[PDB]
Amino acid sequence: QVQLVESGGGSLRLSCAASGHTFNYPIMGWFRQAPGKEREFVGAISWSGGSTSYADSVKDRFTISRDNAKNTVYLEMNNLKPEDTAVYYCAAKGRYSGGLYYPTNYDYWGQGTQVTV
Amino acid sequence: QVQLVESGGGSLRLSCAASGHTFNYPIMGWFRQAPGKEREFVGAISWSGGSTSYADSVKDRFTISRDNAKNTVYLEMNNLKPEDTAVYYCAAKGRYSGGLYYPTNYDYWGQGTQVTV
Amino acid sequence: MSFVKETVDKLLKGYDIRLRPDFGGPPVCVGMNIDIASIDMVSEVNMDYTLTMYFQQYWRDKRLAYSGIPLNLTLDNRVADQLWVPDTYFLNDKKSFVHGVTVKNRMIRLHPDGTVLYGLRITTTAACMMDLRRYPLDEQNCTLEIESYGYTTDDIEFYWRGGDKAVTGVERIELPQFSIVEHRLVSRNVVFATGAYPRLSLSFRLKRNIGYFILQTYMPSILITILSWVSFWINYDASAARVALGITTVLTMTTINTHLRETLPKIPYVKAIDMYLMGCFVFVFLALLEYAFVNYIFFGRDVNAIDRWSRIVFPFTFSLFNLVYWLYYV
Amino acid sequence: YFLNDKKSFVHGVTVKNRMIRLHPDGTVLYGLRITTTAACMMDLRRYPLDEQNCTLEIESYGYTTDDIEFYWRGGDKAVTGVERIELPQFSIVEHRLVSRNVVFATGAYPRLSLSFRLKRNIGYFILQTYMPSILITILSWVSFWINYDASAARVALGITTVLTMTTINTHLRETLPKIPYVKAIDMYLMGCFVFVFLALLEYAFVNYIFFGR
Amino acid sequence: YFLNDKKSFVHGVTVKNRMIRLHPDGTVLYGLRITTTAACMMDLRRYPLDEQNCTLEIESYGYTTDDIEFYWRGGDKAVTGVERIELP
Amino acid sequence: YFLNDKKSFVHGVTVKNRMIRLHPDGTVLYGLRITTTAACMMDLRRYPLDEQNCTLEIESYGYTTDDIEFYWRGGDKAVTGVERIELPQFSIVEHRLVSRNVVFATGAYPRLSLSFRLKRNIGYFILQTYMPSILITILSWVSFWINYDASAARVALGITTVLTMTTINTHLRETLPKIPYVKAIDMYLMGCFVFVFLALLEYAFVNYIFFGR
Amino acid sequence: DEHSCPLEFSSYGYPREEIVYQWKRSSVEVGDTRSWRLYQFSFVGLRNTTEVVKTTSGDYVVMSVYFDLSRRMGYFTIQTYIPCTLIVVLSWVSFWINKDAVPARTSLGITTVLTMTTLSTIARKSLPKVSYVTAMDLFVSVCFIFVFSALVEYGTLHYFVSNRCLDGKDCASFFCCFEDCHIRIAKMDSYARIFFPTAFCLFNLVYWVSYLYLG
Amino acid sequence: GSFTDFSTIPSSAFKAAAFFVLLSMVLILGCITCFSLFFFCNTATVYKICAWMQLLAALCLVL
Ligand SMILES: *[C@@H]1O[C@H](CO)[C@@H](O[C@@H]2O[C@H](CO)[C@@H](O[C@@H]3O[C@H](CO[C@H]4O[C@H](CO[C@H]5O[C@H](CO)[C@@H](O)[C@H](O)[C@@H]5O)[C@@H](O)[C@H](O[C@H]5O[C@H](CO)[C@@H](O)[C@H](O)[C@@H]5O)[C@@H]4O)[C@@H](O)[C@H](O[C@H]4O[C@H](CO)[C@@H](O)[C@H](O)[C@@H]4O)[C@@H]3O)[C@H](O)[C@H]2NC(C)=O)[C@H](O)[C@H]1NC(C)=O
Ligand SMILES: *[C@@H]1O[C@H](CO)[C@@H](O[C@@H]2O[C@H](CO)[C@@H](O[C@@H]3O[C@H](CO[C@H]4O[C@H](CO)[C@@H](O)[C@H](O)[C@@H]4O)[C@@H](O)[C@H](O[C@H]4O[C@H](CO)[C@@H](O)[C@H](O)[C@@H]4O)[C@@H]3O)[C@H](O)[C@H]2NC(C)=O)[C@H](O)[C@H]1NC(C)=O
Ligand SMILES: CCCCCCCC/C=C/CCCCCCCC(=O)O[C@H](COC(=O)CCCCCCCCCCCCCCC)COP(=O)(O)OC[C@@H](O)CO
Ligand SMILES: CCCCCCCC/C=C\CCCCCCCC(=O)O[C@H](COC(=O)CCCCCCCCCCCCCCC)COP(=O)(O)OC[C@@H](O)CO
Ligand SMILES: *[C@@H]1O[C@H](CO)[C@@H](O[C@@H]2O[C@H](CO)[C@@H](O[C@@H]3O[C@H](CO)[C@@H](O)[C@H](O)[C@@H]3O)[C@H](O)[C@H]2NC(C)=O)[C@H](O)[C@H]1NC(C)=O
Ligand SMILES: CCCCCCCCCCCC(=O)OC[C@H](COP(=O)([O-])O)OC(=O)CCCCCCCCCCC
Ligand SMILES: CC(C)CCC[C@@H](C)[C@H]1CC[C@H]2[C@@H]3CC=C4C[C@@H](O)CC[C@]4(C)[C@H]3CC[C@]12C
Ligand SMILES: CC(C)CCC[C@@H](C)[C@H]1CC[C@H]2[C@@H]3CC=C4C[C@@H](O)CC[C@]4(C)[C@H]3CC[C@]12C
Ligand SMILES: CCCCCCCCCCCCCCCC(=O)O
Ligand SMILES: CCCCCCCCCCCCCCCC(=O)O
Ligand SMILES: CCCCCCCCCCCCCCCC
Ligand SMILES: CCCCCCCCCCCCCCCC
Ligand SMILES: CCCCCCCCCCCCCCCC
Ligand SMILES: *[C@@H]1O[C@H](CO)[C@@H](O)[C@H](O)[C@H]1NC(C)=O
Ligand SMILES: CCCCCCCCCC
Ligand SMILES: CCCCCCCCCC
Ligand SMILES: CCCCCCCCCC
Ligand SMILES: CCCCCC
Ligand SMILES: CCCCCC
Ligand SMILES: CCCCCC
Repeated sequence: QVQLVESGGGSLRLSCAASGHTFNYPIMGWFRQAPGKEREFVGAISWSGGSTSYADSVKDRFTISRDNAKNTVYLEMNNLKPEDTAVYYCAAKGRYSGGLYYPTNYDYWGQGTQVTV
Repeated sequence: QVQLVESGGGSLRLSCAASGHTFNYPIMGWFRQAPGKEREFVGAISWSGGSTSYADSVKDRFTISRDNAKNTVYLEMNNLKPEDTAVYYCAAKGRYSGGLYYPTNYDYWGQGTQVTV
Repeated sequence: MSFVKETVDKLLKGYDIRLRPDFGGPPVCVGMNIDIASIDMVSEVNMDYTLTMYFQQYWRDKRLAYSGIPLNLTLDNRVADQLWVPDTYFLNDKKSFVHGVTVKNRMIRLHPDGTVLYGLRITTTAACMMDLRRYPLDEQNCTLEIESYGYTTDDIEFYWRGGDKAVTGVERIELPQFSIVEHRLVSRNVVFATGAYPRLSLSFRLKRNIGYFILQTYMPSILITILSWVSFWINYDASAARVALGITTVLTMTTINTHLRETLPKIPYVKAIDMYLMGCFVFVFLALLEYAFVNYIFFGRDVNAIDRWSRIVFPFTFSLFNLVYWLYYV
Repeated sequence: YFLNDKKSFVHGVTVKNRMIRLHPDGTVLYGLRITTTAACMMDLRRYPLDEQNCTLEIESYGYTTDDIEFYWRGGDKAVTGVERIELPQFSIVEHRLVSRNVVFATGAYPRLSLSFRLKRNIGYFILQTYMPSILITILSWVSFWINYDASAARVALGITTVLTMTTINTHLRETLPKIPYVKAIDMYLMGCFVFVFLALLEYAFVNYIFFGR
Repeated sequence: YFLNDKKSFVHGVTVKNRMIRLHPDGTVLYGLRITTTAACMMDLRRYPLDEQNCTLEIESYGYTTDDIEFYWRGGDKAVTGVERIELP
Repeated sequence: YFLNDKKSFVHGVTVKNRMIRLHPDGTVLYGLRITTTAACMMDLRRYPLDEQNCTLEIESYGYTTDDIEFYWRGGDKAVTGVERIELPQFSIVEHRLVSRNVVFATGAYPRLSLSFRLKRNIGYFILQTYMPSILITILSWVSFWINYDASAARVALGITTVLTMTTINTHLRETLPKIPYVKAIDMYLMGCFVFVFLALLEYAFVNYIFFGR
Repeated sequence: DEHSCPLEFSSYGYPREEIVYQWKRSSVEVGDTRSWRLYQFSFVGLRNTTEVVKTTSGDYVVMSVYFDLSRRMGYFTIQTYIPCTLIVVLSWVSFWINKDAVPARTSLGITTVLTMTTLSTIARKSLPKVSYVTAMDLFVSVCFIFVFSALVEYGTLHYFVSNRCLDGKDCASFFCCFEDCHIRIAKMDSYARIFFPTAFCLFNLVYWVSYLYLG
Repeated sequence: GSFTDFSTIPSSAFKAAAFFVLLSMVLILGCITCFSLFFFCNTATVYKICAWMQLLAALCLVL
């Protein structure tokens, strides 16, 4: 298993720290859930740190980095809009789970932080 | 990307110097465009030297060579005839681009040097 | 059930398989979509990479159009052979196949509007020529080239379905010695004597991991050279000690170089690691020659000036060599 | 089909290793003999003290969960022979069976997963890498007790210990899978190499101070 | 057939890399994409300072010159793409 | 069928290399281009000074001599291309054709056999494997001409000769290590090793007897 | 080692209630063993067996033929066992070499260690890469420990020479030798000269007897 | 099961018992080697050396 903990929450940097069998769940994805709306896929990052994938809405605004030396994923935000107010979640995905944009494929979730702007 | 610059416009030596990602664009070809006439292939040189190809019109008269000391390709134009007057260009061609004799297959073109004699 | 059967048989009937859709009309338009599964071992010896993917071709055929039967049919193995499909092929592949177990990993789905979707599961070994001149500090560019074999641009056009989202699954790749920095999708019309053929290129940029080489190549050579410098501080009359030290450092350098080129890929031309190793070898050889000069001049034929000069010049020269090497190759 | 397979086939001697069986109620049993090469990504950072998790993923190719569903017949007893398996480098500590519904744009597809956890056994590593490395590192310390005036003996001892450590490191990589990234065995070898290097360098200080000046 | 080949095949993904083209006249054009492993005896007595001559021999398997006659189409311009050949 | 065949094929590019030619008198000729990996026993006891005799055995599978009779067409001219063979390490000394009937209690089956005798070229082995061992042994003999009190020199010479002999023997992996059998090269290397060992033991005796007591 | 390699076959789909196999007569026939390609092992005969293996699909009649093979030991003997013992003897040579020849004895010991290290790699050149220890590996490890002990013995000798109740009494005097304790370290060479060969002979005897007879 | 292959030994208790019996073997063979040392060293010292070593071997075997 893996235990994920999100922290943080206009230069905002969220941090999702993972502990446990992190190798078995390499891909890590950030989601956001505004009030009323369902979870939406914000971004995804691989194991080696390359080949990041962002959503169409926030492709250039946000940037996701990684450093396996401490098992933490950083989600930076440069310019924030008032539709971005939401609860930001972090999740882990298996190596043969499936697509990135669907929260069901992700196994272990985090409690999720809150951001308002 | 790659940038090509011509210089050196009896025996006339024309040196085309390439700067940039030369490996991704191994083959270099020479083209001539006389005023009012279409661009025409004359010769081509591969990456590792040798394997020179020439057009029928300039066979046994022009001999292309490369030393790659400073990534330079030398046309070494000899037996100059009055019909051999045109704007000479050097162009780069990828590993998988197609035939040598077609300008469309060449990615990057140099500024071009004028010879009138 | 029987209604679907007889309708599919009727769809087969009157169908010419040697003729593409709209033979005299405008060219067919085929959208490609790749879902990468993994990039297996990448060989410097063979200059190729093995890639597994789900390859999908999407096009429209008015001949295979039916009204009624709202569900989209799915031909599997037998009647699928009785439909026209594009003659797409990978230009630079060296060996490839469609997976067979348990059944042929192929799928054909026809929508009621005449649209055809053709999916395959393909493993393919593709040629990737590498510039191993800055090895192991090199950055490589591999490509997969997709092209029609017999039809020119006037008969078939290719494109990336979904634009830049056509290729997916890049993040799934977990090569051990390489990291994918970027990937690109390109569409061109390569011109042959026959005419302009379509072409698609899926390019990856790979950056090698360097800590392995820092651990097992650069550090031992530096330590051996530093050990070789100990002769200058050892007393000059300790002939057996200094000679044994120098010659054994030379032996260790040769051992390192030989076993290193044995364990590494063949790569039968010059690299950067070879220049670094040869520089270290020349340094230890020069140290032994320096002791030879000392022994001949003094004690043969208040520390001596030759060793006093060696102690300051050898580390300084080695530092300049490292500076030049790292600046040139980084 | 197996989603993570790299190459597989059905055995075909003497005939195709396949079986069809019918039952009066309508049940069909379909058996095949399959040899498959599956992909197993490995975290070899802690090599040879590592523990791998190699999986086999079984999935339907065309159909979705609206058409076909999968289950392990017999539950946890759906896979056998694992206790009988023997390997030269690994021990199968545990095996697990999972059933999921992977979601895609087209729809939700069924999936079965058979996972094995493999623990590597280290007897030969302890015998050839860790033991002689420790013994040679200990042998490098004999120069400390050897007399300070005797220079040839101490220098030869130290430099030959360095040479032996280099030989051990090189020949190890003539046996170990190339595995080209850092590993615990590599860190241990580098530490021992640094220790013998410092042991040799110690006599340099001793000789310079108490003979040179 | 190639008289010096040791192993040859025609690439077969996605379809078999063949081609036939017919013209209004009786001519037929027939193309194949082929990978072969051809024997090339080497005189390595001067290795590594050696120069090797490798060959590919194309011949009919059962027809004599009375029935079939080969020729390079275009003469010296028949074989194209030699510049693409690069080896380390 | 070829009795000693492990894996063979008929070439298939651009078309199958198979020809059938009929004659007006009803006669038929069938030709095939086949690449066979036939198996032949080897006596690697005298390696690298051995002389192999490999064979290809052609036999009928179902029919006996009462139904089919194999023979060589043209007597000794049936097989051609022995001059065309060019092996790098081997050299052909002779070829033979033998036709006979393997006699069984149930019946008799025809058989043909084409055999080649392949001597091995020994210049390469004499240059690489043998000469360095002889030179190292001659170098080990140098200790007897050095002054008897040159303990460091003589001991270093002897033990380094032993180390060089061991190094040669271990990285001689090119000469048939993967399959283990006692050949002739192994005996020669063992003899050289014993000689250098005795050379070092000689100085042991010298030192103890004449320097001490 | 000796092995019993099997070759077992059965009907894939038909259980015992549908197909039953039987050996025709006298098990199986073998040609002349000299023509066989077995170089590392020697043939020690064969045997046949038949059983009813139980599987989920049903009960199946499994026939089997076991071939007995015994490894040949000559190549591994000359390759490892003789050189290792000779190197151990060359390690023992240091004791007879004079103690004052410090560079000579130090170089001899450390180079014997290096030679043992070099010889230690050829052992697993003909076996699958396994995790456990074989008899030859154990022998090589013991020889390595022997040469290491010899070099340590010389180091200790060189250091110590270069520097400079009822029925018994006292309880400790009776159970220890703390009286007097030195002198014996000088004669350490004389002790080792006969100690090391005896230890190595004992190890060889126990090892060979256990691996040949009790196993 | 074999001592060289600890993967096949059923339990750590079995491993420890085998290790202790092996230590007893090594110590008693140490005595049978010091039977050589009876040549040079004094008899009382060699006898006491084996007395202690056999006691240690016995303790290892009991454990
Ligand atoms: C080797 O490494 C691999 C690396 O992946 C590792 O794999 C994981 O192994 C664990 C087990 O150790 C797997 O976890 C189990 O997954 C079960 C299936 O989960 C999916 O389906 C759930 C719904 O039920 C399914 O099955 C029923 C019939 O049983 C069927 O009717 C359903 O339709 C359906 O198919 C689903 O809930 C679950 O999660 C999704 O949905 C939930 C909804 O709440 C959501 O919270 C999740 O975020 C997610 O979107 C998933 O889709 C699961 O049933 C099982 O549950 C256990 O715990 C629960 C309580 O938590 C109990 O109720 C239940 O009885 C079980 O005890 C468990 O979670 C995991 O899926 C593997 N991961 C992958 C990617 O395969 C191996 O274990 C390693 N092994 C070794 C030997 O080293
Ligand atoms: C590599 O090694 C193999 C294995 O040894 C050799 O193979 C043998 O080759 C020899 C000849 O070189 C063969 O011997 C020949 O058999 C011929 C046919 O025998 C017929 O007659 C017998 C008896 O009546 C019948 O049972 C059989 O069915 C045949 O009808 C003989 O004619 C040959 O003649 C010599 O001996 C006879 C006496 O038997 C004399 O009368 C003749 O005048 C003549 O002197 C010969 O005996 C042998 O059979 C082959 N064995 C196998 C297993 O193939 C290869 O030759 C060798 N190759 C090289 C290059 O060294
Ligand atoms: C199958 C049944 C087993 C049968 C085998 C039985 C083995 C039989 C030998 C026992 C030796 C120990 C006996 C007790 C020794 C008691 C002592 C003794 O006997 O006298 C001394 C040694 O004598 C001696 O020759 C004894 C010398 C030691 C001989 C032993 C050599 C090593 C034995 C290697 C193991 C082999 C056997 C087991 C193999 C499995 C000499 O006094 P000496 O004042 O002059 O000195 C000068 C002094 O003052 C020191 O300066
Ligand atoms: C006078 C002459 C003196 C000469 C020197 C005398 C000393 C002789 C040399 C070495 C003794 C080695 C003892 C090693 C004891 C450890 C034995 C052991 O098996 O530990 C394993 C690892 O432990 C674990 O999980 C975790 C713990 C890891 C610790 C492993 C110990 C390595 C250190 C090695 C010590 C070197 C010597 C040091 C002497 C100074 C656990 O079992 P496992 O099922 O995985 O195995 C299956 C696999 O072996 C298949 O065969
Ligand atoms: C046969 O299969 C095709 C797909 O291969 C079906 O058509 C496709 O259906 C999907 C799902 O409805 C369409 O995708 C999206 O649907 C959502 C619905 O909310 C919409 O918001 C999106 O904009 C998007 O349209 C897809 O566009 C559609 N088109 C294609 C490619 O065929 C088809 O309905 C199936 N036929 C039957 C009745 O089985
Ligand atoms: C051990 C490595 C291999 C050695 C090979 C054999 C070489 C000779 C060893 C002799 C050991 C011995 O008897 O030491 C006595 C000396 C006495 O020194 P001093 O106090 O008379 O100046 O003691 C000293 O000089 C001080 C003690 C030094 C040893 C400390 C070891 C500690 C190891 C455990 C980790 C802390
Ligand atoms: C001359 C004397 C001192 C030699 C002593 C050698 C002893 C200590 C050696 C010889 C055989 C060795 C054992 C051989 C095999 C194994 C199995 C391995 O998985 C763990 C180590 C272990 C258990 C070894 C421990 C050390 C050992 C017992
Ligand atoms: C000379 C003195 C000091 C020490 C001698 C100890 C020797 C005899 C010991 C050390 C390690 C031992 C071996 C350890 C493991 C095994 C495996 C077992 O299945 C059979 C016995 C066998 C093969 C032992 C035989 C005896 C052995 C070789
Ligand atoms: C694997 C570790 C081996 C350790 C080797 C130790 C060798 C030196 C033993 C010295 C014993 C005699 C002197 C002891 C002096 C003392 O401890 O007081
Ligand atoms: C392989 C054999 C190795 C050598 C075995 C030697 C055993 C005998 C021990 C002799 C110790 C006494 C030597 C000195 C005798 C003397 O005073 O001359
Ligand atoms: C092939 C016959 C059986 C195996 C024989 C192996 C003999 C190995 C002998 C090695 C020497 C051991 C005793 C050394 C005593 C000093
Ligand atoms: C089938 C033969 C196998 C080889 C058996 C060993 C033969 C003898 C090898 C040489 C032994 C030399 C021992 C060192 C002292 C003379
Ligand atoms: C299997 C290797 C055997 C090596 C034997 C080497 C010769 C030993 C000769 C005996 C030396 C001691 C004689 C004097 C004892 C007092
Ligand atoms: C082998 O099988 C045969 C036939 O079933 C039987 O007669 C014989 O006893 C079996 N055992 C041996 C050793 O042949
Ligand atoms: C090059 C490593 C040698 C270091 C010797 C330093 C001597 C310092 C004397 C004060
Ligand atoms: C090959 C052994 C060493 C040769 C010694 C030469 C002696 C010369 C005597 C005049
Ligand atoms: C290794 C054996 C060395 C023996 C030295 C000489 C023994 C005494 C000779 C009388
Ligand atoms: C090839 C590098 C030589 C450096 C000399 C100091
Ligand atoms: C890269 C470090 C070099 C140090 C040379 C003294
Ligand atoms: C690998 C680090 C070793 C440090 C020893 C002091």
